Amino acid sequence: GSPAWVEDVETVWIEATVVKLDGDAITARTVNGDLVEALPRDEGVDDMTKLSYLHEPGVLHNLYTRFKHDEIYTFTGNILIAVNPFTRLPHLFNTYMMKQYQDAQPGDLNPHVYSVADAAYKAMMEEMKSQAILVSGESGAGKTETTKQIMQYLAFVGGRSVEQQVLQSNPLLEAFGNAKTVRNNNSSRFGKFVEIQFNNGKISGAAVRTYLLERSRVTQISSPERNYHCFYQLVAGASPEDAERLKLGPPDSFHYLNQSKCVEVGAIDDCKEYQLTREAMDIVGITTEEQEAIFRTIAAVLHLGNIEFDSSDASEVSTEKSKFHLKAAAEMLMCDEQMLEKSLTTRIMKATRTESITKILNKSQATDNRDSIAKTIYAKLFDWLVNKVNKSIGQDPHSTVLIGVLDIYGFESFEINSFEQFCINLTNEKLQQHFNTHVFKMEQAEYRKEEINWDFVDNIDVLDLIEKKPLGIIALLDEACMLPRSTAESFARKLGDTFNNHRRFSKHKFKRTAFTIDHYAGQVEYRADLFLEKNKDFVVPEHQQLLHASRCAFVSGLFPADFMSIGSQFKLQLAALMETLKLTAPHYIRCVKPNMQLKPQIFENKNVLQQLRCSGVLEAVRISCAGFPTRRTFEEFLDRFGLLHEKVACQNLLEGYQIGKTKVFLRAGQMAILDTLRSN
Amino acid sequence: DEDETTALVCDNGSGLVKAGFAGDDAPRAVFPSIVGRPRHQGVMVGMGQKDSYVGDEAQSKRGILTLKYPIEHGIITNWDDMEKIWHHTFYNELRVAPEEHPTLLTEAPLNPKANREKMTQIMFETFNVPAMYVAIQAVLSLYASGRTTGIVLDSGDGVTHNVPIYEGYALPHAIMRLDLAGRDLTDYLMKILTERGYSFVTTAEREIVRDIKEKLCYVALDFENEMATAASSSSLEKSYELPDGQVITIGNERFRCPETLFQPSFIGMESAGIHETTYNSIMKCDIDIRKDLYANNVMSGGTTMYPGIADRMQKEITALAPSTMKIKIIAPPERKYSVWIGGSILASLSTFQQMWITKQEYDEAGPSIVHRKCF
Amino acid sequence: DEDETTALVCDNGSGLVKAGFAGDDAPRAVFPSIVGRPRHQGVMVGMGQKDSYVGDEAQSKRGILTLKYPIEHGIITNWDDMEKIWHHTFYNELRVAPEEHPTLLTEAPLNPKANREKMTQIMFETFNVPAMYVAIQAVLSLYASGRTTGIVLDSGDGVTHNVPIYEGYALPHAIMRLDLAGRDLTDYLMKILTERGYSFVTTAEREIVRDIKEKLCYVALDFENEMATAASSSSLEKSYELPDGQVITIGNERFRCPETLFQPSFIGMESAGIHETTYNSIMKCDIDIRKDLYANNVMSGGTTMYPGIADRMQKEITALAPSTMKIKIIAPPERKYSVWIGGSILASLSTFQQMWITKQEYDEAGPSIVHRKCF
Amino acid sequence: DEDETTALVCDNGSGLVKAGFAGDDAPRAVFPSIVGRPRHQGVMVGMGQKDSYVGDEAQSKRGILTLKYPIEHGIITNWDDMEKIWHHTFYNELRVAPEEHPTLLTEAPLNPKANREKMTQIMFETFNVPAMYVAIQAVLSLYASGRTTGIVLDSGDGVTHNVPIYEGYALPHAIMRLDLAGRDLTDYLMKILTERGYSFVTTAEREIVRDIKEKLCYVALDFENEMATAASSSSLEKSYELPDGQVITIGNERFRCPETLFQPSFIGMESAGIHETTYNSIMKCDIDIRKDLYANNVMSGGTTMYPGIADRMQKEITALAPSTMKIKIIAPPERKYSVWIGGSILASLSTFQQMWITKQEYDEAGPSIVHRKCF
Ligand SMILES: Nc1ncnc2c1ncn2[C@@H]1O[C@H](COP(=O)(O)OP(=O)(O)O)[C@@H](O)[C@H]1O
Ligand SMILES: Nc1ncnc2c1ncn2[C@@H]1O[C@H](COP(=O)(O)OP(=O)(O)O)[C@@H](O)[C@H]1O
Ligand SMILES: Nc1ncnc2c1ncn2[C@@H]1O[C@H](COP(=O)(O)OP(=O)(O)O)[C@@H](O)[C@H]1O
Ligand SMILES: [Mg+2]
Ligand SMILES: [Mg+2]
Ligand SMILES: [Mg+2]
Repeated sequence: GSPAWVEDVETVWIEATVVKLDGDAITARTVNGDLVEALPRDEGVDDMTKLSYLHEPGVLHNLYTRFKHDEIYTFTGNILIAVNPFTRLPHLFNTYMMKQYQDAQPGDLNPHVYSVADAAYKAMMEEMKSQAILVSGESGAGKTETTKQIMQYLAFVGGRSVEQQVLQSNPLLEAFGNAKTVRNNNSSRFGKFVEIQFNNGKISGAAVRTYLLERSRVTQISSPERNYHCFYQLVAGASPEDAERLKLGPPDSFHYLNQSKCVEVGAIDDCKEYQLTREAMDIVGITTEEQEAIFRTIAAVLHLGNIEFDSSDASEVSTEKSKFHLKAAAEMLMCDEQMLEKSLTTRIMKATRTESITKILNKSQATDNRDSIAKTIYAKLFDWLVNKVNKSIGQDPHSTVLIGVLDIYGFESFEINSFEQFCINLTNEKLQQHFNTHVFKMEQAEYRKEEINWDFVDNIDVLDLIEKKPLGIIALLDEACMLPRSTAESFARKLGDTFNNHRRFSKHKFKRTAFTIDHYAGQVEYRADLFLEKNKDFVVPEHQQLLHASRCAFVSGLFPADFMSIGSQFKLQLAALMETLKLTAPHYIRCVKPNMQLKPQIFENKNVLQQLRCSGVLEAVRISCAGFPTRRTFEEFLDRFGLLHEKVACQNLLEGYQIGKTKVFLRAGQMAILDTLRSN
Repeated sequence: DEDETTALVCDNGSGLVKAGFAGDDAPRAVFPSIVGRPRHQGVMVGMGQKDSYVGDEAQSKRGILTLKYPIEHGIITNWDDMEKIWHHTFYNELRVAPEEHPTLLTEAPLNPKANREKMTQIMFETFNVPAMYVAIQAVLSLYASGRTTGIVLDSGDGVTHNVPIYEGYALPHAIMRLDLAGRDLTDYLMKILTERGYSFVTTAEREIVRDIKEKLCYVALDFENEMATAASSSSLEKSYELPDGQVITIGNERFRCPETLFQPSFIGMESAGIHETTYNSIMKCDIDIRKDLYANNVMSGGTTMYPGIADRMQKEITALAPSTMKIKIIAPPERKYSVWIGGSILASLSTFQQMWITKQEYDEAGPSIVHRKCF
Repeated sequence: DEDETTALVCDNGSGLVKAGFAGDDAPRAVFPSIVGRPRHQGVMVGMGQKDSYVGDEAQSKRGILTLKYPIEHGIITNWDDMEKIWHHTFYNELRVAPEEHPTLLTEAPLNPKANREKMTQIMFETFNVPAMYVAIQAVLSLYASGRTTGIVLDSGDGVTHNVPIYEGYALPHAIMRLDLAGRDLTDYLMKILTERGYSFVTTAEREIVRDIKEKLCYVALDFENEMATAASSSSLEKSYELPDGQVITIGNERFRCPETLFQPSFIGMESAGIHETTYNSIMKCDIDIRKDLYANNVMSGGTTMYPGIADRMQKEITALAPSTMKIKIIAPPERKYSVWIGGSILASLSTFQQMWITKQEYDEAGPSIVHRKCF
Repeated sequence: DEDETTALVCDNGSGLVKAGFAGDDAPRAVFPSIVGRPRHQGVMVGMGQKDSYVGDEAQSKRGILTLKYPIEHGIITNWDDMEKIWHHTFYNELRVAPEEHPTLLTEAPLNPKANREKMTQIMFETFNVPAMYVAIQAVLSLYASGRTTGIVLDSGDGVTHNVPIYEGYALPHAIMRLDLAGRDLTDYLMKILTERGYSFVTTAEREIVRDIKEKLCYVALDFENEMATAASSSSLEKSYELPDGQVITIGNERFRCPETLFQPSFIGMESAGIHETTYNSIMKCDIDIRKDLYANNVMSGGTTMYPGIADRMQKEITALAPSTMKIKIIAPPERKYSVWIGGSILASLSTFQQMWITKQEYDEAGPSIVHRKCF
């Protein structure tokens, strides 16, 4: 009765063991001293799978203890978990430590992740070719250094510099990708993938499957994450004469880059970073003409962002006042000015069998057409860089065994959950669904292994209510996007008036327009700002012809090979990435971080709780406790029965325990009840 | 919601519902009280088309909506309507969770008891307000104008009442109540414009007629030489534009439409008219306190904004009342927002704190306690 | 068939039948709806000579075929013809097994109920379509042009209708329907070219006359100085080539053939003409919502493609309607394919999923359920 | 002319103009009021072909004439038409020099003043009548039926009015006026027969549709089991012959065409319907005199001749009005000639002799004196 935990403000579960008080009026002392009048029982450890209580109190206590014991304590759980110590790892990433990880199977696998990497490499050597390891971790969790140490452990294991080329390639990738998000002034780029093809253990091929780019960052932006690092670097002016050759103005001049007043950033030296990016492109092998064409392409994108559109029936045509940005965009793209203007204001692709009609589109349609041309161009630019990246990487000679690695942006919060953030939440939801499916498969394998007849879907219900139905929320968003004069508040009224009941989701408070949805990482109310303006997209054929046949040779090579809903293509791409991830053997790894002080011997229980909630570590603990959490052998159960008061004698002294083959698959609450009976 | 647990003050008053927090000097929410229903078949999908339109969205779409005025002559007709309009005023305008602040509602005098019993019941049992109170629309006009004590001659779109208040006490033996209100001037104007040749029958036109009454009407000094002289020349005839683009000319009916407030035989009611109502209200008080009321009789309510009401009322009292007697009519120019401004003070700026109906007393007493407390 | 179970959208519309899958932006099958019969004796063996010619093969052999237009004035005359044309459009153009996709058909307003009852019956009982729905050719023009709300002034070869649509609701008390359509302009042109000296009597010439009407016709701004001035000089006279190699000159009949759409006394019908039809259609709506329709009245249908229709219609409204009133005519240039483009959206891009007629309901209800559902 | 200087009584009433001498019990001249124009080119010489056809010659030649109804909804549209029809009724039917007898004309209530001012002006200044008087179509129905005092519920082809008359006095504060009249039943029938498949667009068909409405229409007792039961079997379906020799079958539209007089939402007006108009007209009178009107409410006017009007009206009042209340509807069977029969008495059989407008007073006063005298 006295030994328990205690919920408080700072110590969210303080293991306070003072006085056996009443059932809800729990008045006792604590670690902080005397308290007032319900948290669970309380009993650094490498694994809490044999703990008397499987709760967030014991988990947070073991976390703060291993933080105090300076141990990256990885529970087994079919998934490990480490912490970014913000310090040096002596004799942990060492080669003798790598030799011990290659040697010691059972012992060193507890806190060490290179031992888990060696176990995964042995499993790949155990003819489980398609295999990958999930890396849970946020911005600043050290997952890049963890992947580097894992690649070093694999090179010690697999034998066969791809790591140095990968180090040189991340600067080109992140500059084109990263911005200054609310969680990181140097944020991530996008979802990135890596695949090491092994030639019968000789890991020789390099492959990447980086998908799901942030296409919405082209024009719509409302926070300090507006400027892409490549966009800021071109705004930094990496050449002064080429600035006049490109007519590049100030960073405040680009209206598409004039989003939320984050022009100067105290995080990057983008001129020196642009020089380093040019050096990295030369290291990848980009031509100087290719670099000049890439800079000219970004400059033309900026001038097209500066290309204003205007409004007889003036609501179907445009004008030109600051036509300098239009003419410079025509020049930098090397195409005819009148032809690009007609491809803007005309949209004339309506043909029946031999007739042709020119649907002169409206100004609100015209701005969307400009945005669509830009989002096509930048995506083609990222794709060509990905093509050159895979070219300079080099794959294996038709190998058949490869090991994967994935790093995608996870669940996150902000002041407002945008449709970009909503898509990121849907991505993390599908990822958590796959991770929970893997955990449930491991749980069923552990139940069938001990022959336990042990007799979630609401996540599938959330995925259905969001996207998957023919009347889904993504589907209704796409539906209201098409029919015109759809007000945003009117979209919200149907949004809360269809699937009103029967969810972990409902309408907002006495406010304008928001939709509250309780995802697996908690309840977030996405504020219904212009998602109906964000998800609009279009792909017309004549723009593809103008992109293919223009006089710029690199631009012609960027679109040489020449349905309308960003949610639709995002659903298709995410389903494709999930199907590709479905073919491999799963592993999972959680990178915690002491983000409070960004230094050692520090702990942020709020941030750790948010990490365990976002990565589903608390959710995996809940799913594990949902089954048979306690599992002790017949000798272990005999020792526990002797401590309390041989399997038949323990069954007679006891009478959700289920004695399996040799272990007793029980509940952790039954273990805590047995501990309370042993104490009383 | 609010940055303070001050109470909430809203008059419903059957016309334009006025609402706002106590302690302010300006009402933060004003709309014409009206409930809209679509009357025609819909075919176009996806433009909301929700069958409960109310308020300022309602005057926007008012061509294809029926109109339902919910409160008539001071009586509330349909309780689903007021259940709707309370919810719309709370959750959409002042976005306030109603269980955080007490509320102050109002009435005319002499309204039927079941009405106040329903209104007291509904906010407590459907909205779970902490406290409630009902005031009198006769009273708070004086706290609006500062404590001058006299006849409160207030007439909104609901009713017209005549309450004398002296020195801190009211006189319930001699209050008055008539029904010539804003609506009856609209309906006299509907039969009056039909004399010229124009024609309005449907209820969507009603708010258009209300506009012309709000603009081009003024109370003539004499009612004979005006109606002879404007019949002799078109110097009074002006013009107005209906929302199609037409031009409608108005004859002598700029003044004959509120003329009947001093001659209510035209619309076939039998009564005195409001000036003789005021005079007969005063004559049923004592001979001791009379001469204050002649100098401190105060108008209120948006039907008394026609340009000429003051001089006409003064000349009519002066001919009617005994002679050597100074008569003086206050006419404060915020009068169309007078009552709510009165509710500005009395909720926040008093000892009005145990005088609220604590909801505990409602759970112990039932609705009828609002009879024995608030007046 | 199709790579997706999306529904199928085809207007029959008595002229050029338009057909294609939903979700596209371009109709994949277009032909002039016509049924051909050989009228002369055959002697040469083995060149098919099948007695059921239809569509684009039919305009190829159109010298020795009778012509049978199957659908007249919005009414369907012979059901073997539409049974033929449905089967030809399904199996030859879009090569689709019809029992895989639902279908969307259309009508003008005010067509006789037995017609829709036959059309609903036939696709279900002869083709075993999963689901069916009937739309209105007044409606989908707005989903074509984007939701501007107004008068849909659409006139194809079948009929002319005037439907006002406001804000998500339609107004069935004041729609209109006239019969001056494409065919009557052909038949006025047949009697008009006979004034010059040319002569056309047989029905194979009808599609030739249709071509000259499609090319050399334009709507004059004034109808007096044009018909005086072109009678004063040959500046308007152009030429055309009949398929023999002849050269036919055209006088002032470039404009007099669609002049009668604004003066339908010539062909002896008695009506208003389409501009006064539009104006009288608007005047039977309320005075509240009028001024939107003057700025959002939208043309449609291939008979409104004569170069000058917009300015003529605008000048006629502006002289007719009240003066200080902004009038604005949208004339989108895909209008000849407007209606099918409307059927592009409404089938695929909505919640239009329980609104289909499930064939189960047809087996439980009979045909007449298509009365009570789709409008 | 006449064998006595008795006055002349004629109602124009926008439908069938009724005319005859006072003191008779039978109207000597009846024709459908209509003005005809030839619309087609004449070639045959010498058959009159005069471009002003009117009345009973007009329904003879009604295939090649336009139709112009001169009086609409109680308002007179074109004064050349009424100048024509007065002259035709005087000089051809009753062959009377109009300057020998005074005349009695009529109106509905609430007609625009310029109309009565024009009508008073024209007979005096163009025909030089000795005297003139205007009556009310609400009044004379009681002198027709004998003095029972009550609601006069009269609806002709022009309008519908509801006037209470008590005991020798009328109640102008609570009369009513609706526009659902004979013409709107014709125009609902035009859109209704088009559902079966028939089609009528031109104005020569209008008098044919009027005939079928005059014959095969009856007001159903219930409006649900009738419209379900006649949809279940063809026991109600009858036949009629158009003047070509065709046979047209009528479905449930024998009763749905005057059903809308008790449900005027169908044609898109917004109002109460005539029974609730009667009830709301009664409720705006005093509680003292009510129970006479429930037993002495009198129908009139030729639109109330459908076989079933009496029982339907009675059941509707009895469900609507308070319960223990004897309700009794007179329905005298000369009602289609009621009003003129009223004009039979009041001109000749009274002290109505100084009450005439002596033309001397018109020469001294102008037209507007007909405002201040006759009502
Ligand atoms: N010119 C005008 N200015 C202001 N209000 C007017 C005018 N003409 C008429 N009114 C009437 O004033 C009324 C204002 O609302 P009111 O009824 O006074 O509120 P309350 O019922 O709270 O007194 C409206 O009903 C309107 O009919
Ligand atoms: N110059 C022209 N261009 C296009 N269409 C024309 C032209 N002249 C006449 N038309 C008429 O337009 C019609 C196009 O088909 P239409 O009847 O509009 O289809 P729907 O009946 O579906 O509206 C044809 O009947 C043709 O008679
Ligand atoms: N079966 C019927 N018998 C008589 N009159 C009918 C019948 N059906 C309809 N009516 C209508 O009765 C009207 C008779 O004229 P009415 O308008 O009553 O004259 P008034 O306008 O003087 O009252 C005609 O307009 C006609 O439309
Ligand atoms: Mg009010
Ligand atoms: Mg067609
Ligand atoms: Mg008549």
